This record gives sequence, structure tokens and C-alpha cells, in this order.
Amino acid sequence: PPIGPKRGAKVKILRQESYWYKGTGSVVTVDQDPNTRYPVVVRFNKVNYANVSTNNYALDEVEEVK
Amino acid sequence: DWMPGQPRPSYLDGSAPGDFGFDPLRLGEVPENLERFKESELIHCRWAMLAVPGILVPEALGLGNWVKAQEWAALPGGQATYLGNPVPWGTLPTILVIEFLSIAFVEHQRSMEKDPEKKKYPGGAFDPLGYSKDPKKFHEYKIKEVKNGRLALLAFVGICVQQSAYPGTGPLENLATHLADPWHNNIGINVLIP
Amino acid sequence: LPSLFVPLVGLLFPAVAMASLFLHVEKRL
Amino acid sequence: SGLTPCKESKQFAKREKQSIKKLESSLKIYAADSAPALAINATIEKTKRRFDNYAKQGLLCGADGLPHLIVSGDQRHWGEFITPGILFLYIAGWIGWVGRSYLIAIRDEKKPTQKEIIIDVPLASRLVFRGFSWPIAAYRELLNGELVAK
Amino acid sequence: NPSLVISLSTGLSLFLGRFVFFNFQRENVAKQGLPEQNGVTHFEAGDSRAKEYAGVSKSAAALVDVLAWGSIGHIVAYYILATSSNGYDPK
Amino acid sequence: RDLKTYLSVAPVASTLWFAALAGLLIEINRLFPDALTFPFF
Amino acid sequence: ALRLPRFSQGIAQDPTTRRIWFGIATAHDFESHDDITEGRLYQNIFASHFGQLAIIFLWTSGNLFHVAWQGNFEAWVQDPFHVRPIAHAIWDPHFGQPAVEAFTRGGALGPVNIAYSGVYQWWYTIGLRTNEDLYTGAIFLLFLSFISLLAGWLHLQPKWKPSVSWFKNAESRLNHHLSGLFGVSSLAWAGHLVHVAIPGSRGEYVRWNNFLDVLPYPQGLGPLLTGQWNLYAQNPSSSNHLFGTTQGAGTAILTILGGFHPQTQSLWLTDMAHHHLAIAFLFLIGGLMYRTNFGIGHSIKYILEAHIPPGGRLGRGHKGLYDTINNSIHFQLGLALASLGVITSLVAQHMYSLPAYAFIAQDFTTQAALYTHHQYIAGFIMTGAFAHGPIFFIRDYNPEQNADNVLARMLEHKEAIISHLSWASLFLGFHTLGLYVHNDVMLAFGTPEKQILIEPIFAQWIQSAHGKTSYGFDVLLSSTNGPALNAGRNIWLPGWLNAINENSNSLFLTIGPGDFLVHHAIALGLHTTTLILVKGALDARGSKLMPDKKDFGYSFPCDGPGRGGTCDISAWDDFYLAVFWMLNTIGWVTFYWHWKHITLWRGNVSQFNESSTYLMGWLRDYLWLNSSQLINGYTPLVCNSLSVWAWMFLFGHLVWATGFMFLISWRGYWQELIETLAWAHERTPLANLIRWRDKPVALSIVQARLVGLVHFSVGYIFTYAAFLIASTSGKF
Amino acid sequence: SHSVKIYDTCIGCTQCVRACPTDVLEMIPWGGCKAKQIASAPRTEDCVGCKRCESACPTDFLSVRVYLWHETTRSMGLAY
Ligand code: CLA
Ligand code: CLA
Ligand code: CLA
Ligand SMILES: CC1=C(/C=C/C(C)=C/C=C/C(C)=C/C=C/C=C(C)/C=C/C=C(C)/C=C/C2=C(C)CCCC2(C)C)C(C)(C)CCC1
Ligand code: SF4
Ligand SMILES: [Ca+2]
Repeated sequence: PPIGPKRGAKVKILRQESYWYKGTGSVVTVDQDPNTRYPVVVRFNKVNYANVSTNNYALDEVEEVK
Repeated sequence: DWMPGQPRPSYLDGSAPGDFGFDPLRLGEVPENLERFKESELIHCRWAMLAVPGILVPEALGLGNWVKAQEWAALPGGQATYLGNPVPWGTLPTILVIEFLSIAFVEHQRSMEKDPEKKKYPGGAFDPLGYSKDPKKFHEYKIKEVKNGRLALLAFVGICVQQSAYPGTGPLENLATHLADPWHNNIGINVLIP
Repeated sequence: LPSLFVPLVGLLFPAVAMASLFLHVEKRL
Repeated sequence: SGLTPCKESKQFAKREKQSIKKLESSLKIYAADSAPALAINATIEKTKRRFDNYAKQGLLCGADGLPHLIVSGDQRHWGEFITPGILFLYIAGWIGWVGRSYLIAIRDEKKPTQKEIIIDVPLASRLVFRGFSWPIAAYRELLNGELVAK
Repeated sequence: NPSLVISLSTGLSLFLGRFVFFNFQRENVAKQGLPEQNGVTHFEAGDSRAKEYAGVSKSAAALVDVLAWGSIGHIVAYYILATSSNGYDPK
Repeated sequence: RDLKTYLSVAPVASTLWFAALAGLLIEINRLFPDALTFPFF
Repeated sequence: ALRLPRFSQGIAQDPTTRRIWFGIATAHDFESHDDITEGRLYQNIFASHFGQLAIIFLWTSGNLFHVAWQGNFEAWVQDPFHVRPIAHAIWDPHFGQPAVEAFTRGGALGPVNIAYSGVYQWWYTIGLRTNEDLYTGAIFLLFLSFISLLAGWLHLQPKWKPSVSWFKNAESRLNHHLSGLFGVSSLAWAGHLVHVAIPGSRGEYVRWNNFLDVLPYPQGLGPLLTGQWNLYAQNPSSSNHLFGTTQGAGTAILTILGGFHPQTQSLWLTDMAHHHLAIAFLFLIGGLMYRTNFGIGHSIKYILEAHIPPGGRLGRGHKGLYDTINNSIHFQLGLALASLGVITSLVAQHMYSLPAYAFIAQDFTTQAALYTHHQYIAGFIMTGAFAHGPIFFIRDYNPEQNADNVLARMLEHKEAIISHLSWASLFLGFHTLGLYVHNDVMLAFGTPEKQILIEPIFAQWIQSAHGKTSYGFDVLLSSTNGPALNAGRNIWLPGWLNAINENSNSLFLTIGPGDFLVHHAIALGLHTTTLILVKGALDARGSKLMPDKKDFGYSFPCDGPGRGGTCDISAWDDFYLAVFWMLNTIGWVTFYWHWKHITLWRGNVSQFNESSTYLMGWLRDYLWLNSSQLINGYTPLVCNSLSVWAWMFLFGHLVWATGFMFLISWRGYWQELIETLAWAHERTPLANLIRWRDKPVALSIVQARLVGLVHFSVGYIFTYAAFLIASTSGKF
Repeated sequence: SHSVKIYDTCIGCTQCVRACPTDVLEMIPWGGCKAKQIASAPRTEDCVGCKRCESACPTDFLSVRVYLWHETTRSMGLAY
């Protein structure tokens, strides 16, 4: 089947070291490629210290939230 | 529900004796703790059942006050008395030692129990009449005990509170004071101002 | 007048100390 | 309350007396019918009124001769602290509650920061009087007061 | 009051220890166990319990027990001796 | 001009707000000076 | 190794001058040294501890030697009220003729310094009377200082070094420190008092030559073992008693009179002998709680494991917390410093109010000096306590082994702790400053009646509860129908009530609205300094700006200009920030103390009570006013004996401002400057014959903040000390 | 010299390598991301520690880190 969380779905970050740690964001796409350590690119409404609004995460680093 | 329309907490299914599903703080969520509590309520109650009469009856006679009896202890020599007679064992050090030694032993004895402190219903030499022979009958009695025990604890309190404010303590007396003019003599006067 | 221990503490000890530290510090084993 | 009421304090009277003499002294150079004179006489009348009110409102005074405030909660001095305070907390609560009503109205929108640097005055004027009943924030607290995520 | 008071208190205390509170106190000691840093404490430490000195022929009590109860005994007793002569007076 | 209204409500909104507040406070004082307490109850 | 510092290879390979600088500031950080083991760690510390004790014993030995050799003491004993104690002699060839004249005081033969540490009153009270006593005492400490070095050297030898598990035997050490180090020491101190100190205050000299065939008491130890101890309080010293003499002398050795000896204005010697004897009991019995080798006692671990509130509102409570502390020396130092910092302030606040040394209260400069002394020591100790706390979190804290216990939950809700400390600081700051400024405007507009002067009735109510007659109130011990009063009736109360209601002493001084404001300043100082320190501790292991602040250690310069910029983001750096605030806090405390007291000694508590409510008053009537005799130490017309304090006063200002350079200007500027000087030296004839062995570089980023802070602190301490002593001693 | 590490969190943007003033990093083939490349610190002896690399990383958390270590002439940026 398709690999990760749906595209529309919003997720909760589990990185700990991420700026948007216990917060949420929406997934843009999921790299379908195995070997790729961190796919699941996500974007956030608010910018981080480095002025960027998107980052990639591991599969176990995100929880679908509703 | 014994708060009329309030859901009963999960643990209390109303099977316990004296179980009216009252535990706004849920100090009984823990089973180990609650069991301890059931034991304590009874203990506290048993004393209370004893204390009110202890406090109330002598006053009907020459007690004057539960407070008054304690009065001698403060001054040297006491000697204190039970019924107009000093001693035996009149002085405070002797009583203190006798009490501490006699008591500690009895209670600690309790602190050697399993099977729920014999279910806080030991029934050994204690149930000579063996009221507990019948299980159905035994249960009814427990309810009587708890309700009665609770009634007693509540009363003790009032005595202390009443005793407070009215250092001219007269638990039995106050009642009179209430009786005389119940309308202008009530706690109300005590809850407010001169 | 023993108060002539002052220069010793005041100057001699410091000079010796400094020279020694300086040497230990610049040493290359 | 180791103090003495101001009405019956000598030091409190000496201050009113000394102050008026200082202003009256200045009164001398300007002569009578004059602008400064009327200005000084107005300060003198404002001075008398001040001390008069303090005594009138039962404020204790200290050996210094100056009123001191009781904030213990004593009933005779609620005017000193408690009454004005409640007044404050009402206003402070008002401002904060209205300010928080604006951010929530703004939050789900376009560029939310755009209305934080350029105020939506129609929206603000709509929300300002909601602070009048802000202590019914309590009833929001019974449900949606603060976020559960944290 | 005489020196006799010391004896009764110490005697009673000892009595209390040997026949009343004795079973319970041990129960607690077993549960508490000895101190352990990461586990046991004898492992370095040079110093460890003295099993022999601890052991006694009486059916239950040991010398160390004697020391403690006696001490409480003496202390409680001396406590009563002093409060007597103070002749402290309160309202 | 929509836009002019837009220049306004910027931090000019702060000054118009505080100037109004300052005025109100000043008049209150002019009316009720030297108040160390609330004496109406 | 190869060269200094050879506890660190990587720092010795530094070709710059930084190797020397950093070689000195890391000499005691044993854990960061090369090839360090847990064994060598505990052994180095243990040895350092003996070295420290050796210095302490040696230091006091010096004071004793010099007081005996260059100080009067004996002259001071005859006239305590009218003789200035001498610190030591002054031998300075730089001294001009006037300076030698101006400084020869106290009836000395040459120029001398006047002691303000109060060792004279201490040793007189203690029993010491002549110089011979002081010398043998100095010898004894010189001896103790030797056996300290000797013991430190001994346990560094392989056959006497203690194992690490020996150091981790907590219950044994506690059983001995409570029972022996605290108890027996205190017990034996009361012994000195009833043998030497108390009889010495009654004219009879009891030294080593005659303390055997001489009784401390007529009944002589009979009643103690009898049980009738009350006999030792049968005949106390009279109210007309004179210290050092038999006029009014009693026989009692253990009392509880309370209050002060009328002549000396200090606590009764018979009150203090009793005090330490009673202390030694709770300590002696107290040091038998934990388990050793006799089958009785407590397992400290097992207690902590057992203290978990059901309903898990504290999670797993204190489980695993035993090893968390016993394995981490920083956690232990943190606990030690915090506890020690509190009782250091406790000492300060009790020795000015309840003097224990004969004739110490009359010496106002000494009283001012000692109070300020300890409050700064306490302050510094407190920041250190909050420094090793962070260090612990970084170096020793094990997250998995502290899973869900009270320590972990701290980090778990750290944002909540920090934000509220921020609120408390903001609340106190906005209003304390607010009220001060409001009052200054009123004084400016010439209307002091418009001030906001809040009466501190809560604290006034406390003083009343203690028995102070002022304010009225009719509280406990201030009311005739009080169970608390009649209970202590005619024991310690007559002495206490008399002392608390004496208008001379500093026993619970009268407080007013001016006292209200400064206390909130004090409250502000405490909350902010704590806010800084605990924000530092709880963020030591990371934040959102720097998730991995661990891995980088306690002290690092920064994390660069990226992510917005990260200067002063290390836990070491908020320590650095907090010291400023702690200096500000203690400054407010000592300003408060010293102004209240000089006005009291001057008989003018009015000036304090009316000027401490507005800040101009502090500047004008405290600082500007009392600076008069100080800044006139030397003059275009003359020099005084206060000249040294005038010089030090500027010295303090100089060091203070010099530190501003290191704190305001940062490194890149100086590095580029030095490299232009590197060019100069090489291109200068006759000078380039001489080459540097260490490459000249700018001080590092952290080093700058350290050097800057030290200057700021040294200036701070030396400036106020110059003012405190001069303004006081100039007037007395 | 200083210590510089890279993490599989790297996306192969290559910006740090472009940011470095002393040629410490370089890119090497990899298969953990769509760019198929990852940074490397084969010459940490020439690093100065200015962190221009870190200042240029777009990973949520830096994928390139610089741990300032023992100081050498090279790291101290000395022309003398
Ligand atoms: C405790 C340390 C200490 C001591 C004991 C001295 C002592 C002295 N200083 Mg120095 N000084 C010091 C610290 C000290 N100072 C510090 C920290 C500073 C920096 C602020 C100075 C700055 C300073 C200045 C600017 C001057 C002095 C001068 C003097 C002399 C003034 C007395 C005089 O005129 O008699 C006698 C005057 C003489 C010239 C006699 C000369 C002494 C003979 C030549 C000694 C022989 C040389 C000696 C053996 C070599 C040292 C060897 C040793 C390092 C191993 C006196 C010897 C004054 C001075 O020396 O005059 C030129 C002077 O100008 N001092
Ligand atoms: C029981 C007391 C105690 C002990 C044993 C320690 C022990 C330690 N500390 Mg702690 N500390 C303490 C109290 C203590 N501290 C207090 C009270 C504070 C608050 C001021 C601190 C604040 C502190 C910080 C910020 C740090 C430590 C660090 C350390 C560790 C390294 C020490 C070192 O080698 O540097 C050697 C120290 C020196 C060579 C001293 C030079 C600098 C001093 C301050 C200047 C001297 C003052 C000045 C010259 C006075 C003369 C002026 C003149 C005009 C009269 C070591 C474990 C460091 C650490 O965590 O390890 C990485 C660390 O950075 N401490
Ligand atoms: C006198 C100089 C000064 C002042 C006023 C402050 C003030 C403050 N410090 Mg700083 N600090 C200082 C020196 C100073 N510090 C120095 C030299 C250092 C060493 C680097 C530090 C290091 C330091 C640290 C590490 C921290 C602070 C914190 C704070 C805040 C503490 C909370 C508080 O008081 O709330 C009240 C606010 C004030 C007292 C300042 C408000 C000023 C006025 C009254 C505001 C009103 C403006 C008015 C309308 C006029 C407007 C002018 C117009 C042009 C707009 C407060 C803002 C702590 C903090 O951030 O708190 C959470 C914090 O952690 N300080
Ligand atoms: C009886 C009495 C009393 C009492 C009181 C009390 C109860 C007390 C207290 C007290 C207290 C309550 C105190 C406290 C404190 C504290 C502090 C000062 C702190 C600290 C700290 C620190 C510094 C820490 C650190 C750390 C960290 C941060 C991390 C981890 C580790 C550690 C822990 C190290 C009164 C007065 C009422 C009355 C009279 C008598
Ligand atoms: S730090 Fe500066 S030098 Fe070292 S690698 Fe990153 S960029 Fe190159
Ligand atoms: Ca006093």
C-alpha cells in the first residue's frame, strides 16, 4: 500500500530536539523510497530559529493526530 | 447515591457496610488504602461511642466537665479523683506510665494482624455472645455499628467546637442554655458578633 | 627589628617564585 | 495600628501649617490682584482640601506626621487598599480578557501577524465591551479556559 | 527520688523490647535490609558487619539489642528524674 | 481612503489610545486630586 | 603531559598564551583532567580537604600570634569600653612621616591597624586573658596545621588510600558526623565553658596547671548523676554582676535566664554552656539512626524508595534518588553549599540581634563589619550551590535511572517553574520601584503627605507575638491572658521580655513603612537571582534554541551567530549573570542594615524612618552624608588615619570600572589589535632579538567574562568595605 | 583541533561546504536522501570554528555540528 501518513493528515512531532516538538504540522509528501532515512516532509504555520517552515522526519517520529 | 442524584464512585458498589458512596476526594481509589480506612473508621468510631458517654454521664452528676477533670493534672500533686476519693494511683506520672504501658501493648497487639486485621471484626473473645454466629444477622449489626459510630464521631466534634468558644463548657449544659431561650441562643449568635 | 621579614615576603619570595614559575611554565620536556 | 489618627495628630497639623506658610511667603512678592497670586492661592486652597480629606477619611498618621496605610484587611481601611484593588483587578482582567479575545479572533486567519501590527479596529471595538463581563471568564474556565496540549 | 527509678525504666524498656515489640522490630529490619550503594556496600569498603558479636545464646535477644533498649531506658528514666527537681510551675 | 485609514491603526493606534487615556487620567485628577484612598465605598 | 599544565595534554599543545591562563583555572577541576578515574577523584579531593584545613588552622594561628605580639589585648581586658583592639603593626617604607604619626593608635609604640573582626571580644569571652594564653593557642594551631598536611600526605600513599566505596559509605559518615563531629564537639565545648569561660568571668583563672584540683561547682558533679540537675541553676550571676570579677558573681554553670548580661550586653555565659550541652544530646542520640555493622539502624535508600505518595502525584517519588546523590559529588556539594549558605545568613541575622561575645555590641564598626562580611559570603555560597546543581544535571544526571521521580519531574515542568519566578520578579519589580518613584515625585513636588507608606503590620504582629510592647495588638507574649506567656512565665521570659523591650539593643528593632519597601527590594533581589540560577540549571541540558546543550559541557563560549545568535547561552554564563544580581541583592541588604544602625547608634532613627521611603533620601542622607570623613582621609591640607580607607575607596571604584572593559568590549576587537602588535615586535630593530615563547592572543570569550566579573566583584566588595569601616569608625 | 560531525539527518543541500572559509567539509556519495549525498569532515585540522557551516544548515536541527576542542595554531586563526 502507500507508505506513510496520508497527505492531508496532520501529525505530532516526536523528535524532542525539534523546534516544533510537542506541536503539530501537516505532512506535504512522503518519499516512497526505501533506504531513505527520513521522509515525511512536514511544514509548520510558525517559523523556527533558522527561518524555515519545513523539515523531514522518521516514520516513528510522527503521530497522526485529529 | 447518598447525595441524591450524584453518580456513585466506581469502587463503592454499596456492598460494604456503611457504604453510602461518599468520597468526594476519592481517597479510596486505592484498594490497599481503603481497606486501611475501613479499619480506621471503625476504630475511631469505637472510641467515640465510648467517649460521649464518658464525657456526658459524669456531667449529669459531678463531672462538671470533661475539661474540668483534666484540670488537676496541671497543678502539682493532683491528686485527682474518680468519685470524691483521691487515688488510687493519683499522680500524673503514675497514670502516664500506666496508660502508655497498658495501651501501647494492647494496640501494638493489633499491629500483628493479617486477614485484614481479622477483618477489623476480630470476633474472638470479643464476640462472646457470638452475635456474629449468623451471617445475614451479622451484617445488619455492622451497619448499626457504623451508623452509630458515625453518629458518635460527629457528636464528639460538636462537643469540641461547642467546647471552643464556650470555654464555659457545658456540652449537656449548653443544651440547657439553648433550651431556655432557643431563639436568642444558638450557634448563630456564635457565628457572628457581639 | 624583625619587621625586616617584610622585604623578604614583599620582594624576595615573589621574585624567586616568579622566576621559578616562569621556568616551569616554559619548560619543554 | 500603633499610630494615632491623623485628625488628632500634631505632626500632621504642623505639616499643613508649614506648607501653607511657604506658599504664602511667595504670595508677598506678587502683590494682590495678580496671575501668580491667584495661582498660588489656588495651590493653597488645594493644599487645605488635601489635608482636610485625609483627616476626614480616617487615615492614621505616623510619628513622621504622614498618613500610613493599613493593608491587613482591617475593615476600617478597605478604602486604603482592598477597595481600590478590586477595582484594579477588574480593569486588569478587562484589558487582558479583551486582548485574548482579539488573538483568538485573529488566530485562524490568512496572515495572523498582519492584524497584530495593523489593528482590526472594527473587530477591537466589537470586543472591547466584552471585558465588562470578563469575570464570566470563570464559566469558560469550567470548560475551554486553557489549552490541553500543554 | 532514688536511683531505683533508673532500674525500673530500664527494666521495663528491656522487657518491652524482649517480649512486646521484639517480633515487629525485626520484621522491619529484614525489610529495610542493610545499606547498599549500587548494591551491598561490602564490595570495596574494608568494613562489614560483625556476625559473631551479633550472635547470642538466648532464644531471641542479642547484646546489641540490650544496648539500645537499655539506653532508651536510661534516657527515659533520667528524663523523669530531671523533670522532678526542676519544680517547674506553669499557669 | 481605506489606505489612509490603513496608515492609522498602526502604532499610531497606540498613541491615539494612550493620548486619550492620558487625557482621561488627567481630567480625573483635575477633578479628584490628591486621592490616596477610595472614599465612597 | 610534556609541559604545564600536564593534567591536560590537549591544552599543553596550545602554542598561545591561552595554555597558561587555562592551566590555572582548571587545576581543581579534577574530572576534566587526563586519565582521571573515580579512584583518583575521591583521593585528590580528600587530600585537598586536609590541605584546606591546614590553611585554616595556619590562618587562625597567624591572627593569634600577631594579636599577642603586636596587640594590646591585656590593656583591652581592663578597659573594654575605652580601648581599640589592634589588628597588627604597620611597617611600610612608603609611609611618609605624617602617616606614621596619624596611624599609631591604641597606645601602640608605632603605626598599627585597628581590628574590626571582633576576635578580641571573642577570646575575652572565651576565657583568654593574657598573651601567654594566645601564644600557646597559636602553637597548638600551628601543630594542628602540621598534622593536617601530614594526614593529607598519608592518604595519598598506596597503602593508606581509601577505596571509592569507603567514600560512598553514607550511613556510617552521617552516624559519626552527627554523633561525633556535631555532638561530642558541642558537648566538649560546653565543658570548656563551665571549666574556663564561666569561672574566668568570675575572676578565677582556670588553665591547664590547675583544672584538676579545682571544682567548676561546689556540689561538683554529684547532682548531675543523681538526677537533680536543677542545682546547677540555683544561684546565677547577679544583675549587678561585673564581668571578669567576683562582684555579683554567682555559682551556677547551667541556666536559661534569657536576654543579656547588663554590663556586657551579651548573652549569659551560663546560658550558652547550657545551650551546647542540650544541643549535644539531640545530636548524640541523632547520630544513631542509620545502619552500620551492628544489625540496627536505617537504610537511607530504603526510606527514599518507600516515600511514594499513592495516586502517584509525585510519580515514583524518591526512588533511585540515593544513588543519584551518592554517585554525584556535585549534587552533594550543591546540597552542602545551599545548606551552608542559609545558616551563614542565619549567623549574620542572629549575631547582630543576639550578641554572644562580651562588649561586642558597643563596638559598632565590628558589628557592621561582621554582618556585611557574612552576608556576602552567604551570597557567594548561594550562587555556587546553584552552580553545581547545573553541573550535576550535565555531568552526573542519569535520566533513565531517575525515571519519573521528583528530580525528573522538575525538568518535566521546567517552563512552569521559570515563568512563575519571572512573574514574581516582575510583580515585585514593577511595584517596589513604582512606589519608590511615586514617593520621590511627592518629595520633589514638596508634598510628602501624598506618599504611599504601607505599614508592615504583618511583621509588627510577629514582633508583638515575641513580646514587643510597641504597636499594641495584645498578641501572645504581649497579652496578660496568654497560655504561651504563663507557660514560659518566669523562666526565659523575664530576661527575654526585658531585652526585646530595651531601646538600645538590636533585638527586634522597630520597623515602619520605610522598612516595608526595602524588604520588597530584598524580596525582588532573591526572586530574580533564583530565577536566573534555576533557569540556568533546568536549561543546562538543553532548550529549543540549543536542544543539545549537554555534549558541550557546563562552560562554553556560545554556539555561534546562527539561529538568531546564542551568546551567554551556557549554564556557566547565567551563573555569571546571577552573581551581578546577587551582588545587587546583598548590596540592598547591607545598605539597609548599615543605615538603620548608624541612625540608631546616632540616636536619630527619625532620619532613617523619614528618608528611607524615597530613593533620593538613600543617595543624600545615607551615601552622600556618611562619605564626609571618608573622602577627607587625605586632603590638599592634611592626611588622616582614614586615608587608607579613602585610597581603598577609589581603588574599589577603579577595579570595578576596569571590569567594565572586559564585560562591554568583547574579543574580536582585541585579537585584531594584538596581531598588529605581533607585527610591530618582529619589525622593530634591537627588539626582535628577543622572541616570545608563547604566542600572544586575546583572552577567550569565557575568560573575559570571568576576568570582568572578578574585577566587578573585587571593586564592589572593596568599595563598600572602605565606606562601611570609615563612616562607622570615623564616628563610632 | 576542533571536532566536527555529520548526521544522517543531512539532506545533501551542500550549503555548509559552500559556507566554510577553510575547506573542511566536502560531499560524498550516499543513499539516505533524494540528493544522494552527505557531508563529511575529512580535514578538521584546518577548521577554525566560526560555525558558518551550522549557520547554513536547514535541517530542523543541525546535521553538521562543530564541537570546539583543543586549540592549535590553525584553529586559533593565527597569521603569526
Ligand atoms: C612589599 C613590597 C615592597 C617593598 C618592601 C617596597 C620597598 C620600597 N619601595 Mg616599592 N613598590 C612596590 C612594592 C614594594 N616596595 C609595588 C607593588 C609597586 C608598584 C606600585 C612599587 C613602586 C615603587 C616606586 C615607584 C618606588 C618604590 C620605592 C621603594 C623604596 C622606598 C623607601 C625608600 O626610599 O628608601 C631608600 C631608597 C633607595 C633608592 C634605596 C635603594 C634600595 C637598594 C638599592 C636595594 C638594592 C637592590 C635590590 C637588592 C635588588 C632586588 C633583589 C631582589 C629582587 C632579589 C623601598 C625600598 C621608591 C624607590 O625605590 O626609590 C627610587 C620608589 O621610587 N616602590
Ligand atoms: C565548597 C566550596 C567549593 C568547591 C570545592 C568548588 C569546586 C569547584 N568549582 Mg565551584 N563555586 C563555589 C564553591 C566551590 N566550588 C562558590 C561559592 C561559587 C560562587 C562564586 C562557585 C562557582 C563556580 C563556577 C562558575 C565554576 C566552579 C567550578 C568548580 C570546579 C573547578 C574549580 C577550578 O579548578 O577552578 C580554579 C579556580 C581558580 C584558579 C581561582 C581563580 C579565579 C578566582 C575567582 C579569582 C580570585 C579572586 C581575586 C583574585 C581576589 C584577590 C583580589 C585582590 C585585589 C585582593 C571545582 C569542582 C568550575 C566548574 O564547574 O568546572 C568546569 C566552574 O566554572 N565554581
Ligand atoms: C538598574 C538597572 C537594571 C534594571 C532596572 C534591571 C531590571 C530587570 N532585570 Mg536586569 N541586570 C542588570 C541591571 C538591571 N536590571 C545588570 C547590570 C545585569 C548583569 C548582566 C542584569 C542581569 C539580569 C538577568 C539575567 C535577568 C535580569 C532580569 C530583570 C527584570 C527582573 C524582573 C523585574 O524587576 O520586573 C520589573 C521591570 C523593571 C523593574 C524594569 C521596567 C522599567 C520601567 C519601570 C518600565 C516602565 C516604562 C515607562 C512607561 C517609561 C517608558 C519609557 C518610554 C521611552 C517608552 C527587570 C526588567 C530578569 C528577567 O528578565 O525577569 C523575568 C533576568 O532573568 N537582569
Ligand atoms: C519551627 C520554626 C519555624 C520554621 C520554619 C521552617 C519550616 C523553616 C524553614 C525553611 C525552608 C523551607 C528553607 C529552605 C531552603 C532552601 C534553599 C536555599 C534551596 C536550594 C537549593 C539549591 C541551590 C538546589 C540546587 C540543586 C539543583 C538546582 C539541581 C538538583 C541538585 C540540587 C538540589 C543541588 C518558623 C520560622 C515558622 C517559626 C519559628 C520556628
Ligand atoms: S566551522 Fe567554520 S571552519 Fe570548521 S567547518 Fe564549519 S565552517 Fe569550516
Ligand atoms: Ca529592642
